[PDB]
Amino acid sequence: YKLTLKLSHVFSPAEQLSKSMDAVAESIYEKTDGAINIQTFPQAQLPAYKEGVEQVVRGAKFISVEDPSFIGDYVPDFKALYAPMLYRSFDEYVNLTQSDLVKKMQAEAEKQGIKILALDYIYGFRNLITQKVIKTPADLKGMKIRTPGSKSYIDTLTAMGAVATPLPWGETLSAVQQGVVDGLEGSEFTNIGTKVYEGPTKNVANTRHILGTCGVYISTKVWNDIPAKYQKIIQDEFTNGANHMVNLLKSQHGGVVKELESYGVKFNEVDGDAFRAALKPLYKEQKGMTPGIYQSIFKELDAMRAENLYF
Ligand SMILES: O=P(O)(OC[C@@H](O)CO)OC[C@@H](O)CO
Repeated sequence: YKLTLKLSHVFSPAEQLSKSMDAVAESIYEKTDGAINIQTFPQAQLPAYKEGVEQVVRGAKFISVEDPSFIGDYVPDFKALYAPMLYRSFDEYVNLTQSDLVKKMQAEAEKQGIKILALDYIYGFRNLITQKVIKTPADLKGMKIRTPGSKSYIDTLTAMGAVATPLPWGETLSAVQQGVVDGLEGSEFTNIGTKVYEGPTKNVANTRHILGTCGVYISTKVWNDIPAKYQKIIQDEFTNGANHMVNLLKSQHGGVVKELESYGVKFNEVDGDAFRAALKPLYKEQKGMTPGIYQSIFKELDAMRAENLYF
């Protein structure tokens, strides 16, 4: 048995997302004795964002690695999973992805032709990156902030008080340099990995408005033709790779902040409650969502927090 798969994502070689995909692909190749050959293609040189997910839906020999908002048009519950200001830590989100609730969402994705291998390639809390000290939604008035091109991001930055400007990453950094947008948003790992800090935007507001994470998607039609012994290896290696990425970035974050600070980046806290109030209206069911999905998510998060507090 032989299968070759093209894996596409938008990240740069210096970023851990890219390094993790390479490591997992190599591990799977080795552990399957060459039977499963996943080749990686960084920096959106192949179809990416929704175009990558489209290849998956259309049954290509393809793995798309994108945040869950990019499967939300096909499986609307994933819009709720990627809602803003839900998660307080990487661990909360990992825990939620292991819940029966999220397993049910994965089953919904399979019915739409999308096999989800992971949801928790976490690349960090996304923060505002601008030339200003932003503390409240009022501070964002008139500021054009680049976001990725999905409704989740557009709605989030709009509700936060900005002029959301949805653009692929490739159209972003020069746009920031030229003032076509006033800033952007992303994790400290994105900031350092793509050298956002070498540009004019060296103020980071710790809004943590979205927990940036990639899922890993493959067509059910392709998946179902893979012998079970190789399915298990592919699945185990993607799960292990996510765990490693999450633990690594958790470890690195303090150092990354210090290194960014050494390059002149200045971090500030925000009025969290003010941003939470601005965003609360976004927790509304959209067509195709499971009735009560937000309430179900909140119930899980509340329970894990309650148990943590107790112990
Ligand atoms: O802000 P984006 O377009 O986030 C997209 C990511 O969520 C994948 O779907 O890119 C993040 C960077 O780290 C890419 O180099």
